Amino acid sequence: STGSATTTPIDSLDDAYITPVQIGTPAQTLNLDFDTGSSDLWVFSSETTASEVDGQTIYTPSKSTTAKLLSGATWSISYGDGSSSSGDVYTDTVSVGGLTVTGQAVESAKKVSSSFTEDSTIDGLLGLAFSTLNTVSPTQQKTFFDNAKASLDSPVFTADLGYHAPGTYNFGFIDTTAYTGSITYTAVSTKQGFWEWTSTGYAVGSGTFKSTSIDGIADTGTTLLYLPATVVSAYWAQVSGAKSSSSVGGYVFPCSATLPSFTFGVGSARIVIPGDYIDFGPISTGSSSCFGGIQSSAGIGINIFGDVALKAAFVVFNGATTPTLGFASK
Repeated sequence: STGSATTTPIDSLDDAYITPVQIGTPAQTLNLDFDTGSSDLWVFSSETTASEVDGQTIYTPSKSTTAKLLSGATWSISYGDGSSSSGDVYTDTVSVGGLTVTGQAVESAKKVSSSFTEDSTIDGLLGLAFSTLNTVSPTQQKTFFDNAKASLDSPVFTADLGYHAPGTYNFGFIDTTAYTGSITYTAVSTKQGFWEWTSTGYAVGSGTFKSTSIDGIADTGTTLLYLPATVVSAYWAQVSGAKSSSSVGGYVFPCSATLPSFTFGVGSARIVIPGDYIDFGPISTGSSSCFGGIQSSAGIGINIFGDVALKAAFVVFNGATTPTLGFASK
């Protein structure tokens, strides 16, 4: 089997991407944030505290003939941005892009933090990291990908995120029309439960490439590119008037600037992030200070190749017995 679904930016900045997902019988379609940095499929639901729902579409298990309470199971998750959610668990039929899993754990939120409530466009998350990170207790549950894997034509999924445009998540096949050149594969460590890999270095603009190992994670659920302070300082030093602002919470730059590109290494291959991908616009409405898309990972404890980096590539998440990542230009 295979599946193929379009993923759409939630706003004009590409702050996140939503993908429609069918849950239950008859189908209830929710727009979920596919997150390769976490391993819970959770949804706004009929159980979510009413004051914490503001415009999201909810899952109502009582209206699904295939829903079953997973008796005794609870979940609770905290993300890198300080957001959180928790609740109870149903099993139900879940389909993505024509690919169906029966008996998927659907984590029903009883509580969500303010950042979730305030984002009316995201109806929940679909985690695509390794199932060792799943938070369901007392019986840990599998991700949608792990449950689908054995049925797929190939044990893979791909992320093809757009810049200010829709893109695609595919499951079970590699669309050879969706990228240019060849795919470079690189090793993955699953030790922390992430798609963790080592970049071979970087360049700023037309500058020379610096060969240096940068361990980090491929995380579709993180907007920006978080790298070591040395790398980030070297990038922003090439932008007149850029500075790190403790008041704003990262590097800012004059909105009048033209940003340089940023290149990262994948083995001997190179992925180029155009400068425009690194512009996250005014810090507040009407400001002439703009927020940067490359930020320091200092104090986060991991480097994160978030959407800024991933949307410059066609990315293969190879879930074979020995997992690997692949990157191609596009």
